[PDB]
Amino acid sequence: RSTQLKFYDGGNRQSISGIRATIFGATGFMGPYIGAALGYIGSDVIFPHNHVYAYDDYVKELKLCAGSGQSYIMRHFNYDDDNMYDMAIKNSNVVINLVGSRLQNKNFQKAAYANIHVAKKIAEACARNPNVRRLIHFSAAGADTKSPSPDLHTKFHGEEAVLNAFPNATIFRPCTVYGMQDYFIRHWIKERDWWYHFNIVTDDCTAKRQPILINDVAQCVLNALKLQESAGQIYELGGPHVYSRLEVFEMLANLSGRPPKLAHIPHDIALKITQNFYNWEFFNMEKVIKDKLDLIVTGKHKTISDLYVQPVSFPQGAEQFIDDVRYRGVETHDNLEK
Amino acid sequence: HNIRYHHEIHTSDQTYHSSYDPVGETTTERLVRYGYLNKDQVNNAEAVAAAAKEFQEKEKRSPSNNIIIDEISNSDKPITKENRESVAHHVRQQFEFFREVNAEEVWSVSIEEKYNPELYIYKTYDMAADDPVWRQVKLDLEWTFENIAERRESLGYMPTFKGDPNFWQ
Amino acid sequence: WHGWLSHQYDDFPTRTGNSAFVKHHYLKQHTANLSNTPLNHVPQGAPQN
Amino acid sequence: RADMAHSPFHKAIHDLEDKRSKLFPDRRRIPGRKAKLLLAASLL
Amino acid sequence: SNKNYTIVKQSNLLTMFDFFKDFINFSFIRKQDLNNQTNFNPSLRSIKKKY
Amino acid sequence: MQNKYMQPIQLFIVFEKLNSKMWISKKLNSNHSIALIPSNWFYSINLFLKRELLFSNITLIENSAIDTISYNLETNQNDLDKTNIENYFFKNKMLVFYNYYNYFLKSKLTLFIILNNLNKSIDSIDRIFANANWLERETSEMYGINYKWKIDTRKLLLDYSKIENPMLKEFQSEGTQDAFYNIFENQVVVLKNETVEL
Amino acid sequence: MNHYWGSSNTIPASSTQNNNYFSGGGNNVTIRGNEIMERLPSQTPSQNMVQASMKTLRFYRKFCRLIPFILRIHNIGTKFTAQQAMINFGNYIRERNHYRDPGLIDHRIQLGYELLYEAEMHFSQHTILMQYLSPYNTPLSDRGYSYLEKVKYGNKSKFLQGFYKGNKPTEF
Amino acid sequence: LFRGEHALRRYPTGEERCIACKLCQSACPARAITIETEPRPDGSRRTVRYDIDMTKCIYCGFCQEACPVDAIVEGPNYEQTAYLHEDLFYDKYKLLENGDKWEPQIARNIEYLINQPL
Amino acid sequence: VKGKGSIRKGIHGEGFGAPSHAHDALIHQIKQSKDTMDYQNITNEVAQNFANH
Amino acid sequence: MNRSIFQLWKPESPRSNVNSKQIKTMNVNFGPQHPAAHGVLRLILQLNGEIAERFDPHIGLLHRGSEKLIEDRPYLQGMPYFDRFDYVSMMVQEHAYCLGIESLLGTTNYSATFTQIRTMYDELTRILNHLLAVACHALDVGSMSSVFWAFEEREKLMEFYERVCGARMHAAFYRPNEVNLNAVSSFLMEDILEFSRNFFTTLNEMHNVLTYNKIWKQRLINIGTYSFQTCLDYGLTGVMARSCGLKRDLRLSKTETYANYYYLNFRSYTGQHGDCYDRFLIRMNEMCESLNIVNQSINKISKFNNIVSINTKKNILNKENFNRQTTVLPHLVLSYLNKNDYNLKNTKNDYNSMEELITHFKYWSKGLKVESGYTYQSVESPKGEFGVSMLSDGSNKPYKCKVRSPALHHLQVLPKIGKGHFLADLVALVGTVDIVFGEIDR
Amino acid sequence: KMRDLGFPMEGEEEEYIEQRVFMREQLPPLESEFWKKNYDPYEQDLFHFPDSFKAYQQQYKRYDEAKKYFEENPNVEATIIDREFKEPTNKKPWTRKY
Ligand SMILES: NC(=O)C1=CN([C@@H]2O[C@H](COP(=O)(O)OP(=O)(O)OC[C@H]3O[C@@H](n4cnc5c(N)ncnc54)[C@H](OP(=O)(O)O)[C@@H]3O)[C@@H](O)[C@H]2O)C=CC1
Ligand code: SF4
Ligand code: SF4
Ligand SMILES: [Zn+2]
Repeated sequence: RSTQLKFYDGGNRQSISGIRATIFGATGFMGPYIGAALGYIGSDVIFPHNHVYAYDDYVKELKLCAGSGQSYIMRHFNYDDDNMYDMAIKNSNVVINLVGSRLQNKNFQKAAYANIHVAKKIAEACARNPNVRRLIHFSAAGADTKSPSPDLHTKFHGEEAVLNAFPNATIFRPCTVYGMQDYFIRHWIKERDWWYHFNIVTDDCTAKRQPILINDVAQCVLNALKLQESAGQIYELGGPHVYSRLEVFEMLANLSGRPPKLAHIPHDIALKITQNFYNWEFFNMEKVIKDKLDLIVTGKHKTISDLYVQPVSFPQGAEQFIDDVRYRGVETHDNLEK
Repeated sequence: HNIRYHHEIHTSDQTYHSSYDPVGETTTERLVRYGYLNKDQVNNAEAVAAAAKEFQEKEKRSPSNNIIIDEISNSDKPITKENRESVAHHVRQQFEFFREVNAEEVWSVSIEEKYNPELYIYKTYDMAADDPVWRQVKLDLEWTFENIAERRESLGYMPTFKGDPNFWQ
Repeated sequence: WHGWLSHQYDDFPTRTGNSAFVKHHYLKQHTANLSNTPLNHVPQGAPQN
Repeated sequence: RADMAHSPFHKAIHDLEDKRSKLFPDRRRIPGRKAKLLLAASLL
Repeated sequence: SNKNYTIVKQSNLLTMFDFFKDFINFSFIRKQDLNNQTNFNPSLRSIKKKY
Repeated sequence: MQNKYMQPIQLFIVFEKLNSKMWISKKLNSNHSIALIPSNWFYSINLFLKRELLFSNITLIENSAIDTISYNLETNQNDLDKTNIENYFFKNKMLVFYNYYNYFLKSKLTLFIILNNLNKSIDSIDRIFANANWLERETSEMYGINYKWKIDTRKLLLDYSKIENPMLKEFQSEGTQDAFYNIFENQVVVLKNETVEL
Repeated sequence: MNHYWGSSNTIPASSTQNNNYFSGGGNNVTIRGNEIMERLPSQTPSQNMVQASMKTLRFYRKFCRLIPFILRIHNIGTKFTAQQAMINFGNYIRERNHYRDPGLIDHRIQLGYELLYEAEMHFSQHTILMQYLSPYNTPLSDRGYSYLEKVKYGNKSKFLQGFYKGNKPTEF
Repeated sequence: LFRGEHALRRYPTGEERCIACKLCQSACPARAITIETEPRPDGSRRTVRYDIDMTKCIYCGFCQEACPVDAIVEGPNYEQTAYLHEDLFYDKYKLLENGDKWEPQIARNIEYLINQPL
Repeated sequence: VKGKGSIRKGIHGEGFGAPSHAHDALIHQIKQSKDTMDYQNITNEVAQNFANH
Repeated sequence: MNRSIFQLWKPESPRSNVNSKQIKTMNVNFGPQHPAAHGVLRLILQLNGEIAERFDPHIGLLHRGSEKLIEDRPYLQGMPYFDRFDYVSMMVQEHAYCLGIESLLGTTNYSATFTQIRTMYDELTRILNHLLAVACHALDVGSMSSVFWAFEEREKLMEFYERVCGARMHAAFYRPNEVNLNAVSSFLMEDILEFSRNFFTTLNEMHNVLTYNKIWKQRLINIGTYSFQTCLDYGLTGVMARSCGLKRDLRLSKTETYANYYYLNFRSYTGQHGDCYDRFLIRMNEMCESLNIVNQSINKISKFNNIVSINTKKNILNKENFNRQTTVLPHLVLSYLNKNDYNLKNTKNDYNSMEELITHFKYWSKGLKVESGYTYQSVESPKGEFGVSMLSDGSNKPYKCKVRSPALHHLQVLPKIGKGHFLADLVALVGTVDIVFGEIDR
Repeated sequence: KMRDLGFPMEGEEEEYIEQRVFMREQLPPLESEFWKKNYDPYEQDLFHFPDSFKAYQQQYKRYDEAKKYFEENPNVEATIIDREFKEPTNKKPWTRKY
């Protein structure tokens, strides 16, 4: 098979890059950014989806990643019929899979369906089509076959399945991604705004994180597409430095001026309550389980430096997303004018 | 079957141009600037006379005439700095033109209107009832409607255009 | 019926008899707006094709 | 003249007294009548 | 008495700077006579040909 | 013709140091007179117009400019004489025209000024006519005219954070930038444009 | 001074006082004024290059004094510091150094003042006005950057770098 | 005379009326019409491409006035609201089926308009 | 000068204050330049106002 | 009644704290998404107790570069752009453009003049514009219902547009030397007379809720008052110029008239106070006079007298002739005088004549050729004097085309008459100036 | 002063106050103002003042130096700044930890 992919990245929205791409799982956080990174140089992007509310902004704004005649949104995707997979990537020479178990989900069967079944179907469809050159599959940095989190276990199994079906696929394992609409800074702000007095912590906050900005993952994807030696490789993507959760709390407090307050609830009570009650975005088992696990670059695979990307530091890159929630204390008279 | 005069022969495309010399320019300056004299031979009667005759024969005007060309008015009385009576003549002509141009408008200017104005005054529920002309207009409209109605009722029918697919063989 | 209902003319279609409208061999039947359905108009080079 | 009396351009020239009476008011407003009436009635 | 504070320097300003040549900054409010706006009678001047 | 007409000749009577070049045409109204005015006398001429009797009752109707650096006759090239006003459109970098109406004399007056300096500098008359503020602002932004002694020099119709003179002949009607929304920044940006051509 | 930059166009310190008692004051240089600008008169004509250069220097000084206020109100302080923005705009001015027509320079100074006023009153968008403060050959500080083309085309000349990367799309 | 949705017509035999004269393309004030022509193997000159950007069109009718064989017309239909921007990129298939669907009403209207001078 | 108190009129100048009084530069700028400010000139008074604020 | 002049105005003195601004002014965006700002007006407004002190009107939010586009097309392709200048009164813009083109060609449109269509439709669009202006001004002031009526009565005029060109707003009807004679029928004029008769009643209906209303008078009287000197300084024309007292009507001017206006008989109205009330009354009276002008034109294309029997003086009405249906024959004058041109136009078209087919091809492929020259032509549009100044180099495209719009001058003078007024007064003033931003920005 | 100017002096006339305070246009400047030689803001000449006071005065040395420089350099080549990518001089945004 041929992994060569020649394209022109020196164009703009109305140019022709030479890339025809299909992106799965673009109704989340990565989707719009990856789609914009591809379609802003003149590519054709297809977004298969089956989203519960079609009027949600998670679907409509996918039309903005490219111009008219370049972006297409395929609705009512089955995710179970082989014919639909073949139809999705029929004229695509690049395929990106962003499908993964959602944070609200706590069911092991649904986690396997998202992380293993759909990825396997995508890889098998890619193998059948002889015009697919590069496939990029998104995984997690802390993915492990013995992880207490079903998401990480199923993501490791999905890595195995994808590499088995399409041995020329590229695996990305981001550490943890922050941005305007993320589950790291936005969740921190919203939890502090709801629990006006504190942020709830269910551990000693000694777990390690390596945050990376969303704008750098898109550049990593573009660089991987430009590099032909990354075809069958696994890359772990993280920021320059490793912080503990307590350090991240303190850094977010200092950048905005909000005094920190971490109310502690024992781990077993939180586990039992999230197990036996309904789960949504701001209350689920996944947060409780992951808060005790390290999601960092382990060094077993290649890193972001092998994609020739220099990530921005967490204090420098996270400052602009908390400008509106800055503490309003004692300020000068000139600060009244905005 | 007559096609020879489908296109207009006379059209309103005429343009008229007037060019004048500076009013403050004297005779000597005009003679020097036009290449009929030089600065050295100034203040000499023979040089001035020769330049004047050369100007009058090469040019169609006297050296004291600043009208290079006048197609707009074909004027024969130049306005010159030396001749002060020409300024008075121009002032008289311009005031006469003011009076005459304002005495020819049929609607814009009317001294009788200035001294005997006619006003429209709102006094009733009907705007038309405050002016006889609008009442006459309404009565004329009703008259036209009644004539149309009686004329059409007299005939008893109404011819109409009906579609025909035989037109599209 | 569109032209009749919009008062463009006073003629209306008839099933049988003398018609005021042409009936050619290549005529297609009127269809409603097919947007937001699987049968919309697709340009020949669009990614949906 | 179409904007002055007895103009030949006007058409409705014959006897239209009944129509003119019907289409237009037949009484003139006189100042103070409503004011005096309403004030006296209100006081009483 | 409170309003009198502004009037203190107005005479010197009006006597030292020309109002129509020096571009003096100022603020003002327009007032309308309510009674004169109630008994006003609507009318217009109709213009016609020279006759 | 069929109406009372008189040239505005007193203007050049008072300004004795100026040449007089006037035109009347049947393509214009019968009361419309066009004159040529030098640039270094424009402010004084407008000062005279605003206050002199039988000129004081005047209003400024229009102002604009002509880029004559690319003016070429396309037909009837052999029907041009030395008296045609278009004969003054050659070799001249810029032209500026003002149009006024006089109520006393019931006349239209157009004045033409030839700008032959590369910086395109001319005195403003918005301190004499209150019309000239917005008109001159639009002319200056459209054609790059540099107006001196102007009340307000800010842009009137063009977009923020941009410097361009779109009404010059060198400018293509599609511009050089396009406005798009940027997902990576959650706000609108401007980019070099690629456009369709018929 | 009946002007937007006049010394009396400052925002009062309190509702009853322009400054503390016994004195007056106000900031009109590093922040915007109290009243809005209603007219911007023409620059006085400059007869030689010295006056034009002085006008350019004074405009640059005003811009440098207004940088921190613009960075704060537009939330663009993480992309670059105040000094970096000053240096980038100075690079712009340096690229405009070859000018030698004083009238053109007066026109440019008028336009610069207009754009600065637009920036300081939220007339323009930050992603639009940042085009004058952005670095010429350096990445922005608020995001990561790619150095792929630096590694592959290490010692190659500019011509070779522009030859390997085309100047037109290759599908058509 | 109402100016609605554009359509391409046929002769009563089923032949295309349009002969690819490109007068309608140059008549368009919005530059919304793009035409490309090749000789059809039987020899007649016909368009291999005839498309109209309906998002560029100003619905002015200059193109139907310019057509000398009454090939391109503006029909009576106005209910052409679309959900995608690409549904308003009209190609030859769309205009031809619009003509084949709206032919009776267009024929009646054009018949009356033709008879008006007569 | 009529209606001007003790202000005197000299040769080439009307005078703006009483004799032996200090001439004000800001008022000179106001009189000479009605609304024209080429640049925001930072005088001692402007710097003092900034420091006071 | 004592003096309150010191309470009215507050000057400024150098370094005087009590004479300076002792408050932070309210700098507000009267931005585009405001009900009273129309579409694209971004007015930076300085308010101090809801008193307008400083104005900064930002325009260009609807600037589409139309003049450059017109310079980039042949003559006929730019004409619809004028439809988008002042999109409340459409055919006046086309009339001005066609007048400019005709002046550059040195000819006149005899077919349009002998059919009276241009004068008639100019008056119809005048009624349209004044209806919209009055209704929107009343809506701004606070009268909510009146807007529903003028819009219904301007739907009939939109139908009248649709019956001659097939469009409701952007007609593109007027042509430099061509008139679609077949588009005009006798059945159309009778419906126009019916509309006029009912428009009298609808205008009276709007009359009796506004004219004598105490609230309306207290909102409009002595608001935005100016004299002829300002009316000259700021280039005010049209209804505003007739309100300032000046007698200026282009239709009634001897040297500046156009399209049958000089040989009709109608009245024009001038105010004596120069305020909003005068403008409102003038607009209503102008609508009535437009009705009168339309009636006069229809009478001029009508056949009243008939043939009577020699004995008994009894009329002999035709039975099968078209003249039996109605008395209006919109081609009687044209066929009477220009019989030769009427015959040629009705017999030869581009389907049976070689010369006509060549003319059609050249006209629709390259356009007509206009001899080089400069022209300026102005028209009394419902919003004031609307002009075109255009220079041609002899090709099929205009070298320069500049549009003189009165709405720009009215918006320019608005700050002069709006300072010192309240915010409600400012909204009413924006209503009184009949400004459209398609004409202002173009 | 107001009565001399022409301001209203009665309650009824105040309704037209604007017509006497705002609607009158300012007189245009004389052309001698445009024909001036220098347009610098006025300041006191500190020739006789001490040296400490002289520091707060217009710097004529800069004017002389600029005149000399522009006399020596009447025509120069336009400066072009290379847009070729390079590593940032300030690496703190990508190297800082806190
Ligand atoms: N963002 C982060 O912090 C990190 C993310 N990742 C992984 O990267 C991938 C992309 O990230 P992100 O966008 O943030 O994640 P999201 O959870 O926000 O998005 C998940 C996507 O998968 C789809 N999906 C979920 N479950 C199913 C299912 N059963 N069948 C079909 N589609 C399904 C969702 O669509 P819908 O629910 O509408 O059907 C959505 O499009 C995910 O796999 C995530 O786990 C890895 C490391 C860090
Ligand atoms: S105008 Fe008519 S004949 Fe010509 S190319 Fe177009 S559709 Fe074809
Ligand atoms: S109606 Fe007018 S704008 Fe539309 S395609 Fe036809 S010519 Fe072009
Ligand atoms: Zn397992």
